[PDB]
Amino acid sequence: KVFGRCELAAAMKRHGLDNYRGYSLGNWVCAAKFESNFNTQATNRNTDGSTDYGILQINSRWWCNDGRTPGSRNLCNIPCSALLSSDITASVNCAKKIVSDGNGMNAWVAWRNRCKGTDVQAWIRGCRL
Repeated sequence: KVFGRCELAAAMKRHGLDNYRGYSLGNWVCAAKFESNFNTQATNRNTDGSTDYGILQINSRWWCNDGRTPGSRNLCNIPCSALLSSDITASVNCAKKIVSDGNGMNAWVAWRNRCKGTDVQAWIRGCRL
């Protein structure tokens, strides 16, 4: 599924991401935009044998199990395929653990490259949240 910007914004706020660990909703929508362009089916194979899954591109090496990643750990205790559903619940709860893993949102490279230090409030424009 492909979310509309405000539609995803609402869904994320509904799952408690607004200001989670001090990160405004704008940060999460912006991260989603550049990590997967709001596409829940998004997947990116990495040259290290791992794969990034879903709207927030969660990595298979440490967070989810896709059964084909060497020395993988399943810290979020879920199959990676669950991160490709139309409902973001699974991705959000896993993301909540990642953001608290000691690097803030720096865990998402696209956030770091395109959202960090920017006026992320714009990503929430027009939204009746």
